[PDB]
Amino acid sequence: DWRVIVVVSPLLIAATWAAINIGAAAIRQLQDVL
Amino acid sequence: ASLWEQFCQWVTSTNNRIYVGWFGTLMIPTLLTATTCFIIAFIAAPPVDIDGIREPVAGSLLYGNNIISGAVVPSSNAIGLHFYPIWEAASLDEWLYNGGPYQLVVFHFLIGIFCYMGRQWELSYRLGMRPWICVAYSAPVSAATAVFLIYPIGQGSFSDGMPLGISGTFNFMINFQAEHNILMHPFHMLGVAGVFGGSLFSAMHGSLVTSSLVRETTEVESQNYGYKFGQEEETYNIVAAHGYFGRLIFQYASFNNSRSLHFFLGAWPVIGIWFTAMGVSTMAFNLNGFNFNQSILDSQGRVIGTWADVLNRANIGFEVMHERNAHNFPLDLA
Amino acid sequence: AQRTRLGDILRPLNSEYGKVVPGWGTTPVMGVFMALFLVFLLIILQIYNSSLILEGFSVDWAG
Amino acid sequence: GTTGERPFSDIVTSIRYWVIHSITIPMLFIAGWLFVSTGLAYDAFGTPRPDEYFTQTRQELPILQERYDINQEIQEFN
Amino acid sequence: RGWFDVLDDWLKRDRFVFIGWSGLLLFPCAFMALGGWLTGTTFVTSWYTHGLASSYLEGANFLTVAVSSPADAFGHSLLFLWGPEAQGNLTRWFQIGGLWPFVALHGAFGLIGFMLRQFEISRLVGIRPYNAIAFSGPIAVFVSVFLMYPLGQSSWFFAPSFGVAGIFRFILFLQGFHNWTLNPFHMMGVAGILGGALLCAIHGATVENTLFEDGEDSNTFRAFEPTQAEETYSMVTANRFWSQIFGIAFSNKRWLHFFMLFVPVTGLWMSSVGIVGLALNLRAYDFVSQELRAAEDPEFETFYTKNILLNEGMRAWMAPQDQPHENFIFPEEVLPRGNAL
Amino acid sequence: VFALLFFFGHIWHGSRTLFRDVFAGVDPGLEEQVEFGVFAKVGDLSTRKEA
Amino acid sequence: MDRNSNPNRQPVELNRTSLYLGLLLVAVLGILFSSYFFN
Amino acid sequence: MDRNSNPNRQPVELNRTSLYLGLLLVAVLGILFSSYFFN
Amino acid sequence: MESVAYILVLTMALAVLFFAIAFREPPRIE
Amino acid sequence: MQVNNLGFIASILFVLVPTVFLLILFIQTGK
Amino acid sequence: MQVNNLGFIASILFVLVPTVFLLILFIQTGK
Amino acid sequence: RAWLATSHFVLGFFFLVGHLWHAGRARAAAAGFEKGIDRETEPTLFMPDLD
Amino acid sequence: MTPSLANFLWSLVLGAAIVLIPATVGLIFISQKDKITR
Amino acid sequence: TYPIFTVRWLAVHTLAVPSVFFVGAIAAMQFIQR
Amino acid sequence: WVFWDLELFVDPRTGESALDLPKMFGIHLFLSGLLCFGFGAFHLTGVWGPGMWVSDPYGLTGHVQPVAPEWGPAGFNPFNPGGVVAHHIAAGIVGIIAGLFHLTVRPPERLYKALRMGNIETVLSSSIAAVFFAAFVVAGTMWYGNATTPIELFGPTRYQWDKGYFQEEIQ
Amino acid sequence: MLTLKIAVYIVVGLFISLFIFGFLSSDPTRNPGRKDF
Ligand code: CLA
Ligand SMILES: CC(C)=CCC/C(C)=C/CC/C(C)=C/CC/C(C)=C/CC/C(C)=C/CC/C(C)=C/CC/C(C)=C/CC/C(C)=C/CC/C(C)=C/CC1=CC(=O)C(C)=C(C)C1=O
Ligand SMILES: CCCCCCCCCCCCCCCC(=O)OC[C@H](CO[C@@H]1O[C@H](CS(=O)(=O)O)[C@@H](O)[C@H](O)[C@H]1O)OC(=O)CCCCCCCCCCCCCCC
Ligand SMILES: CCCCCCCCCCCCCCCC(=O)OC[C@H](CO[C@@H]1O[C@H](CS(=O)(=O)O)[C@@H](O)[C@H](O)[C@H]1O)OC(=O)CCCCCCCCCCCCCCC
Ligand SMILES: CCCCCCCCCCCCCCCC(=O)OC[C@H](COP(=O)(O)OC[C@@H](O)CO)OC(=O)CCCCCCCCCCCCCCC
Ligand SMILES: CCCCCCCCCCCCCCCC(=O)OC[C@H](COP(=O)(O)OC[C@@H](O)CO)OC(=O)CCCCCCCCCCCCCCC
Ligand SMILES: CCCCCCCCCCCCCCCC(=O)OC[C@H](COP(=O)(O)OC[C@@H](O)CO)OC(=O)CCCCCCCCCCCCCCC
Ligand SMILES: CC1=C(/C=C/C(C)=C/C=C/C(C)=C/C=C/C=C(C)/C=C/C=C(C)/C=C/C2=C(C)CCCC2(C)C)C(C)(C)CCC1
Ligand SMILES: CCCCCCCCCCCCO[C@@H]1O[C@H](CO)[C@@H](O[C@H]2O[C@H](CO)[C@@H](O)[C@H](O)[C@H]2O)[C@H](O)[C@H]1O
Ligand SMILES: CCCCCCCCCCCCO[C@@H]1O[C@H](CO)[C@@H](O[C@H]2O[C@H](CO)[C@@H](O)[C@H](O)[C@H]2O)[C@H](O)[C@H]1O
Ligand code: OEX
Ligand SMILES: [Cl-]
Ligand SMILES: [Cl-]
Ligand SMILES: [Fe+2]
Repeated sequence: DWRVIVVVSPLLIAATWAAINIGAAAIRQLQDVL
Repeated sequence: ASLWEQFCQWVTSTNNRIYVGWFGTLMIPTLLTATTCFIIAFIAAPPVDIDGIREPVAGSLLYGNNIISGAVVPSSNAIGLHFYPIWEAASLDEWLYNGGPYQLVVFHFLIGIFCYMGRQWELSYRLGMRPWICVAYSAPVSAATAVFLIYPIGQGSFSDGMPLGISGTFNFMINFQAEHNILMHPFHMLGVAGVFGGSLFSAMHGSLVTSSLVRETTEVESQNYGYKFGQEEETYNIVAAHGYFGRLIFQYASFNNSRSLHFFLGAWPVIGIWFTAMGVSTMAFNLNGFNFNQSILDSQGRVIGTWADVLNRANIGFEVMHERNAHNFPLDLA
Repeated sequence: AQRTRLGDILRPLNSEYGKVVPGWGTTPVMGVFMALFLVFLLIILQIYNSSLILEGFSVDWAG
Repeated sequence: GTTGERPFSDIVTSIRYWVIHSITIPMLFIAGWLFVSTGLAYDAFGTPRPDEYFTQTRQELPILQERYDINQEIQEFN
Repeated sequence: RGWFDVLDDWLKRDRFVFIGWSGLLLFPCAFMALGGWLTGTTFVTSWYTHGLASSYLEGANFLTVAVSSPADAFGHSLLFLWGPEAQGNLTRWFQIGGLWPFVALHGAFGLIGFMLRQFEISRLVGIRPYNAIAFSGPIAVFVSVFLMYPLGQSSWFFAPSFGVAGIFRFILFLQGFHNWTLNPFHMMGVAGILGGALLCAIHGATVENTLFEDGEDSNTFRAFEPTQAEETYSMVTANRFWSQIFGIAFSNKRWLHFFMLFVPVTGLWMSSVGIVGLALNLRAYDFVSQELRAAEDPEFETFYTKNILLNEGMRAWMAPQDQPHENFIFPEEVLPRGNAL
Repeated sequence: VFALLFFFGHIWHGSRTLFRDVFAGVDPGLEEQVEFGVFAKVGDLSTRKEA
Repeated sequence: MDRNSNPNRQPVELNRTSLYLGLLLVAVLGILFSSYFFN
Repeated sequence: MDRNSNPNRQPVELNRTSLYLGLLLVAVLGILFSSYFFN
Repeated sequence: MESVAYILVLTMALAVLFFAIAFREPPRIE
Repeated sequence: MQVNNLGFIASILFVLVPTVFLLILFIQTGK
Repeated sequence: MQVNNLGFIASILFVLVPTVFLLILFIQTGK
Repeated sequence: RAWLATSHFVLGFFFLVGHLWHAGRARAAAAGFEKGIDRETEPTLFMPDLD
Repeated sequence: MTPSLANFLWSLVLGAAIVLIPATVGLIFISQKDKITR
Repeated sequence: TYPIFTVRWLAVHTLAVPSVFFVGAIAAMQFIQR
Repeated sequence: WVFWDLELFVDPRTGESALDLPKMFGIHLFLSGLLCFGFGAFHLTGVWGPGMWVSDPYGLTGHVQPVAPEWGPAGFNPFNPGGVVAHHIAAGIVGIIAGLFHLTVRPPERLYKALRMGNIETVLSSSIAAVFFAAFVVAGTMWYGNATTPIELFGPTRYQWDKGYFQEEIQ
Repeated sequence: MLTLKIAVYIVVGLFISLFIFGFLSSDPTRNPGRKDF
């Protein structure tokens, strides 16, 4: 439903913003642990 | 060296088996008077016209009561807040019929327990202790004062005081719920937090100390014999207790300071009982618990019931049946 | 220790104290049987609780 | 005393934490707000809206009475 | 290095939140219980089971929200999501009170997990498992009150609802229908809980007021080292104080701390026994001697008989709304009531 | 009622069985083992992080 | 067959404080349950 | 004034044979007088 | 006569209190 | 039978009181 | 009062039996 | 009347508690043991046993 | 094969597949990748 | 050089994320008119 | 009590008393299985025994009678006495087989150490567990009604009153 | 009743006076600590 898209969208923005701002450090922690 | 000085030294003596003190010179006669009159009344007192409508209530064992049902009945509603000693009655039987033993016992009890608090301070002073055990004892004192003095004063009658008995106590609580919704009063909620948490923390501290005792005994003897009265050394490892508890929850939710822990243990139930005492003391002036009756309405305006509405139905059931012959007018104003 | 005839006859049944199989032994098969027993308990519970309705019979005094 | 993880005081006083949480916490807050204000929650949990407790055909409580067939009772209750 | 040992290594690591083997059952179960309660109190109605609004969404507040018990019609059905009632429909499962058995059963398994966590951490750290034993009181209460009481009754409907005012309703219901205050088992429980509070307050206060002067500051809290070998307060001074104030005093600290566990725990166990009695309507409702006498002697009144009357009033005035499925139609004229009021 | 009480018996006797070595109390040590962060594994003296 | 002395016998003890606690417990339990026994 | 230990305290003894004799006496006295107590 | 039972159990409780206070095990520093 | 309603308490106590006296004395012998 | 005719024997024994147990144990301590 | 009476009863009670707190502390501090018991001169160690 | 029996068997299957199996696979994988070094 | 993602991070998010979601939802409800 | 020191109770290699608790359990489980099978197959079936109390759903014709085992899914209806007979035959057989295994195969080292198999208190702990499980089960089947709790012997149940069971049948 | 009233008044007055004159008689000095004040 449009309502589900509207409700899920800020969640997607939050996740993608955090992933943009942490991901290289996240990738480095991933490589450091294989 | 004077005789008054000798008496003062004896009264304030720390070598008496039971400390007397100046507060004790009042505590002992008042509490003894209250105990004697209470035991005699609980066993043998004739029925008391509590509600002042000439409907005496049997409170004593010899009049048909058991231990659970027996009580010293509060003084008649006709007395209200009037002072009713023995010498204001035309006969001891009139004194008994109108609930004089209740006034005598409660007044002497109240004086005695305030003196007990003062006596706790006094002995701490004579022993060179810190002085605040009496502050913790002021919580039950406040609660007892609330039910025996403040609530009657606010309601206008010693007949509304808590009866001196088990079933009498339940009657008091039920009537109190019916007229004040004490369950929905936040101060009672803090009292319940105080007592549930006091028991929780008592169990937690006891269990953590008992779990962390230093090995001192063999398996054939009580571990309590691993402690010697007066020993220098600690009998349990607080570090082990903190390691366990800070792994049970998280490191920062656990005390490593016994002084901070024992403060918390003292403060939590004491504060909770202060709140509940003040709650009973303020519903004495009819500032009752939360009212959420018909708070939720649908769009048309019809009432959607909540659990508070069902509680209100229970309260109305209690209210319409209480003191079934004492009300002549539609509103229970006190 | 006093010897009796019955004790001597029953001696070899109390003669393997503390003997074990190195390692994990029959633990996996044991876990399988335990899981099956849990499933069986769930089945009979749910039949009794009327959350699992089978054909042929009714959980009722009638049958 | 330290189990290996970064201390919370070091985390919440840092620029990168707040750069992320200045968006994440508000986005969650608005996601919940929208869950309610679009009427999605009513549909999801079946909670009556303020004008659906009572219908034209029913002025009393819709207390469930069937043992099993509750889709039907709740439909007839509307 | 076998896989089991490697797993037991990772699960028992020293981290901010210890997990352990118990955590595999404590954490998902506790999270299901807590999330189910928050979810139900925020969004879910009791309209179809109780005829009540029970969530924030319908306008209830923290005091009046609840995960309400399921409708009476389901009996003791476990109301699984896939069960024959909801049949996998999540919305219907919410509307029939399916969250109540969800919260209760995940909470029961979460409590089992917490006790297993107590045992596991006790064993790892090397202490005696008395904290785990103490916690048996709370589990006895949870099992007796939330499982065995409704199991003995007609349905989960009469189990307490997970809410402030739901619990208050359950309390008043047990008063009016069971005369639960008259029950000796409850009385022993009251004695245990009040005595536990008393012991907590008096130990805390005594320890704080018999502290040794171990520092120069007025702030006495800084005068304790966790590793110090010496007692931080005088047990001899405390003993003399209480011996001269109260007549008796603790002289063994080990017995004192055991007593602090024993009292509240024993009280919870005893109250649970009484609740188990109430599951079957085995109530200490009446004193037959006093009922027979008041029946024969209309001048005879006690506080007990008065409480009996109060209970009859509560029952008659609360039954129709509290048990809406029974269709109790009690016309105004049959409702018991005193004069005027 | 008996079943309920026998639940306590189970926990009591299971605890006594599993904690037999500490029934009379804890070791005179335990000043280093129960500390936080000192070891990788809670209770394992062979996992000291040395850091 | 002979009757040998068992070495597993241990003395039992109840100190005076335990006596007082137990007596008070029995007393208060009687106080509590007497009314229900008489009914 | 001090509380001094009294030196006149003596142990009391009841051997097992005396226990059996006394128990049989109490038992048979009960057997005898029970019928008269019930009347 | 149930009154006799009640008074007797109450008296036992009070007498136990008296003996526990007047004749307690004296705490000693060892 | 319409027996003395006090016969049972009397018989029980008549036997149990001296019995406990004897048991107390016997069990403490050797202290 | 029409009490339970077994209440008196029950209350007496409920108190006296554990009482004698305790007394026996206390008096023999130190043998 | 309810507001004023309830408020001032509560304040009166908590100020009685404050009186006890400061009066006991003032007494102990004047006497010199408000910070705790001195280990060397603990008074109970020089007092005879109660029994 | 009643619908209630079908749903029970599915509950077994999906409990195993949605909770136990993904959980033990994740736990084994993480315990192996993050081994304690003695 | 602390790790970013740990067990503690997940323990914090599993609770914090739905909590802020629910707080926003309950905030929205404060404005629902009957 | 008097002849406490039998050589059966001492470990032949050492000098101290010792019970092989795993083998003990194997013997006792095998005996329990034999007894369970016999009770189910002879007593309840009436092959050699009186049978068991069976009644009409309304408790009017209660009588002891041989009961044939119900081997279908209907054997798990708690109101079917044939289910009780089948259980005792089948659980007796399974206990026989399990006792045979427990008489032949030693416990794994992992389990011997983890459950403290050398300590008899472990057996008390687990036996108390099994016993309270059984006590909960018997309390429940007594309260809710069972083929093994007929109403002519223990009285009707509260649920028969709640549902007006007999009132419906009388009408 | 007058005799009883006078008796009670005498007893209470004596106890209250004993309290007051006791706490007036240098009570701060009656402690194990500093007693100069
Ligand atoms: C340790 C964690 C744990 C535990 C003990 C429970 C326990 C329970 N849950 Mg919960 N649950 C959990 C985690 C847990 N849950 C999680 C994390 C979620 C979120 C996804 C849920 C979501 C959830 C819902 C939505 C519901 C429950 C319900 C229940 C109850 C019924 C369970 C049942 O009958 O399933 C039986 C199933 C099993 C025991 C698993 C299978 C066991 C066998 C051995 C597996 C067989 C092998 C299999 C067939 C092979 C196929 C694999 C596949 C690849 C094909 C029970 C109290 C119900 C409830 O509360 O009712 C009110 C319910 O409706 N659970
Ligand atoms: C005619 C007459 C007499 C009329 C009376 C009629 C009447 C009303 C009768 C009722 C009387 C009655 C007793 C009824 C109650 C019955 C009842 C409910 C019984 C419950 C029994 C029971 C099995 C309960 C289960 C839970 C339980 C075990 C409770 C016990 C509660 C309890 C005793 C707690 C402790 C209370 C207490 C006063 C403790 C003080 C301890 C103490 C001396 C602390 C001081 C102290 C602290 C320190 O920190 C340090 C360091 C030291 C050194 C130290 O010392
Ligand atoms: C309702 C009743 C039921 C009871 C239930 C509760 C139990 C309470 C009983 C507690 C009393 C026992 C104390 C024992 C006294 C002792 O050992 O020494 C007694 C000593 C001195 O006796 C001795 O006197 C001797 C005299 S002479 O010099 O030898 O001649 C001398 O050696 C020295 O002074 C001293 O050793 O006395 C003191 O210690 C000073 C005063 C003690 C009395 C205080 C009051 C007692 C109770 C009143 C408080 C209110 C109570 C309210 C209701 C209960
Ligand atoms: C929601 C949370 C999720 C919960 C689950 C989380 C993970 C926990 C895993 C479960 C614990 C397993 C039990 C103990 C281990 C064990 O048996 O030994 C592990 C053994 C021995 O290790 C082997 O041991 C061998 C030697 S020997 O066995 O000692 O001889 C050695 O050679 C080899 O290298 C070594 O691998 O290894 C195996 O045989 C692998 C299979 C293990 C079988 C599991 C038992 C139960 C399975 C059936 C249950 C059904 C599933 C449904 C559940 C309801
Ligand atoms: C106001 C002036 C003083 C008057 C006080 C009068 C009585 C107050 C003291 C009561 C003595 C209790 C003795 C218990 C037995 C006794 O001697 O205990 C003394 C005991 C001593 O402890 P120890 O540490 O010395 O013992 C350690 C080990 O040896 C234990 O085995 O202390 C406790 O255990 C405290 C906890 C129990 C506290 C019980 C309080 C209950 C109060 C009474 C209940 C009311 C009943 C009345 C019904 C009508
Ligand atoms: C055969 C049919 C019936 C059998 C009859 C025998 C019954 C057995 C009864 C045993 C009595 C148990 C009591 C002994 C008590 C006793 O021995 O003292 C306390 C005792 C001291 O333990 P220790 O480890 O120090 O052991 C020292 C030894 O001397 C004890 O043997 O510990 C316990 O037993 C703890 C559990 C009971 C604790 C009870 C304390 C509560 C007291 C509160 C008083 C009530 C006031 C309430 C007010 C509301
Ligand atoms: C407070 C209100 C009530 C108080 C309750 C306490 C009541 C006191 C009761 C005391 C019990 C006395 C018995 C002890 C008996 C006893 O101790 O054993 C015999 C005892 C042995 O005396 P010794 O000088 O050898 O003392 C050794 C010590 O171990 C004794 O303390 O001598 C006597 O006491 C002689 C007088 C009684 C002899 C009685 C023998 C008759 C037995 C025949 C059996 C009857 C069969 C008849 C068939 C027809
Ligand atoms: C049920 C269910 C489920 C689950 C889910 C979940 C798990 C959920 C979760 C949820 C959650 C988990 C949520 C949360 C929330 C929370 C909240 C709602 C919060 C609140 C808060 C507050 C309001 C507070 C306040 C305060 C205070 C009081 C104090 C301080 C200050 C402050 C302000 C902070 C599933 C899917 C499986 C299935 C179906 C059913
Ligand atoms: C550790 C224990 C934790 C276990 C609990 C965890 C969650 C378990 C959820 C189980 C959900 C079962 O829910 C059930 O699923 C099956 C299949 O999806 C559905 O089944 C339906 O669709 C499938 C599609 O193939 C059909 O084959 C089936 O006949 C039909 O009824 C049910 O309508 C639904 O009610
Ligand atoms: C030692 C410390 C101090 C102690 C000194 C106190 C001694 C007691 C003096 C006052 C006690 C008697 O005080 C006297 O009591 C009688 C009660 O019969 C009162 O009498 C009052 O009531 C009576 C009857 O109830 C009426 O007849 C009378 O008209 C009225 O005045 C007097 O008004 C009062 O003056
Ligand atoms: O006195 Mn006792 O309870 Ca106080 O409110 Mn009004 O008054 Mn009567 O009525 Mn409700
Ligand atoms: Cl009333
Ligand atoms: Cl009026
Ligand atoms: Fe402490």
